[PDB]
Amino acid sequence: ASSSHNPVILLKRILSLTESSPFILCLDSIAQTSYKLIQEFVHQSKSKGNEYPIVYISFETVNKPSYCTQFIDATQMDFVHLVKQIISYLPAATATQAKKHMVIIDSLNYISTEYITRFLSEIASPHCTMVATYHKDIKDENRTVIPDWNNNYPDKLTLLQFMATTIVDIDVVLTGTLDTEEVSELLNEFRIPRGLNNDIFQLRLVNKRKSGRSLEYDFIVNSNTHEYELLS
Amino acid sequence: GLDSSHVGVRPSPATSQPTTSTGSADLDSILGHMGLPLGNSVLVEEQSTTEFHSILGKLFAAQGIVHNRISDSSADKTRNGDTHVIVLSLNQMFAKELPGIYKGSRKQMKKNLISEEESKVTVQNLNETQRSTPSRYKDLKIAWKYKLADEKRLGSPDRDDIQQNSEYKDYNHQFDITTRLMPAPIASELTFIAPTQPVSTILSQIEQTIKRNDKKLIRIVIPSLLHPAMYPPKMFESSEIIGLMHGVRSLVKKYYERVVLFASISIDIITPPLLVLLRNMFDSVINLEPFNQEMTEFLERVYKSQPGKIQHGLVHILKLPVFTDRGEMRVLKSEWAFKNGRKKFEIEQWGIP
Amino acid sequence: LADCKGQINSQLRRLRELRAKKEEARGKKGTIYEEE
Repeated sequence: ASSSHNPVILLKRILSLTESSPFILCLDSIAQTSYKLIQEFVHQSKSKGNEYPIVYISFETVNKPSYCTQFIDATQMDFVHLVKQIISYLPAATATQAKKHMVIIDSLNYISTEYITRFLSEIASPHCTMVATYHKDIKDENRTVIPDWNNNYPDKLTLLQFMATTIVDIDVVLTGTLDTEEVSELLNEFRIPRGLNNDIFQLRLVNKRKSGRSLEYDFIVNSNTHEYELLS
Repeated sequence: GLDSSHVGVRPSPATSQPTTSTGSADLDSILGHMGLPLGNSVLVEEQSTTEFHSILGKLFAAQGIVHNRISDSSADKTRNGDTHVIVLSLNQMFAKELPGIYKGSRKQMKKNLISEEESKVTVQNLNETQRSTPSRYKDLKIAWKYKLADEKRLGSPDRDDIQQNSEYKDYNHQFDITTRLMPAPIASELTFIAPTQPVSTILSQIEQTIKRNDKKLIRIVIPSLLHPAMYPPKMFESSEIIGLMHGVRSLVKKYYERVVLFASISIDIITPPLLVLLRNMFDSVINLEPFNQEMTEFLERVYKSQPGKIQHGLVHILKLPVFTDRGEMRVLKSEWAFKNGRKKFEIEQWGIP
Repeated sequence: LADCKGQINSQLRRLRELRAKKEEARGKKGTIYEEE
């Protein structure tokens, strides 16, 4: 209706946290890593002025992010601790009228599926905004789960696509002399040719609304001047 | 067992046996019995992330509450309509959100021509006297001869008298959006069951819950079943759910006169093996296919300039009560369009616009 | 005259100013949901 009459406006409202979003998911791969979108968050969500604690919970990253204000290393904590030493920095589910902070998770591939939903249950509050990336080229570990004929439950990808209220997919725009077929091939046998991992990339946006069907569009995003162009 | 002259001891055009109404006229008509004969179970389904299933799964309980909230003197007797409603879910917040009995004007019957503000009263911010929001035909009542693809006499002439023939039709109540069936009930009408607790406890608890009533109807409604938002991984084993469903089937087939079963879930994220292993357990399967952004263009192209003719999807039927087990094929997929706007959940015969 | 007075009063009382102006070409601003 009379709100967000242009897709670019909707994207900028999402990026700058003008409209609250309890959960947002971003998909990437090896062909294009996903640390530019954190730069997009930092730059766009500062025009409205969100200097609020940008916690960066990390599982694998070696370096300390400058653009963030916090740094947590989770290579020694368990699940219950990991929830517990985050509610302090974040506006935990108390003080029913309070502000909101920023949460950046470096990786989702190192967490067992068995607790996934609970990691979104003990923390989900109208004060927090979870942001995390999903690498699609790593197939998880499934010997422990023993997927026999009597031990079954859905896979991680479907749960991630279900409990999400906004989904963004990242892709690298093809520029030179590489097409999708041979690119995927060479990645399969790991030759990694020139023409990969640039700042100019492309996005697919799926935005879900209550009591209705979601909207799906496409975008071309530059990581140099922070300007956007909707799919023609 | 249940004594005679209950609200839904209506006969059936095939077996002349008790058949409680689902509440929606098109749900009673498409099903094929003006409802379902007692002892059977139905599976309405939604294959996408849409949540129309959350609507019906309320009124089916609320209508029962209606028959448990009119215990005055009937024509001569005091009618029995008590129906102990059970929900196998931990969400007690659902209880206080049911649509209520519908009254007031439903359509427009202007003596003069329908027109704008200057014709009759005022600016339309204060609405006109009789009816607003043009919607010519609004479904009102129930009938015993409303089945789609059945004989004639599809209309009940808004009869306003109570009799033995009123057991068939002209008693069942309509509901709408803003209507509220208040106040909230007590343990006399609604019983909540926590699903996360082990099935060994759940089965005995539901046993004791049903058995404590001796000659009263029991209705079982599960809004959502086996979803990651409220269920643990341990319950997703292929053993627990199937055994619990088998026990439910055993008990409903035991009490083919006082209990029913109605559950509905979303299957966009369900493994087909378990889905079709459990789809054989009960005796009615119905699917729903909501429309998507590629076709709403043609939806508003063909339903252009219509405030209440807009649809929302298509309907599949894959299983129905006992009279399909005699060797007749009755599966029908994507032929009837269902609409749930702000009025009159309706089914209309047409495929793609 | 009574109708005119009632019409004027009703028209001037229902001025709620439309405090949802996209927040807070075809329409040239995108402001017609029950406006105009």
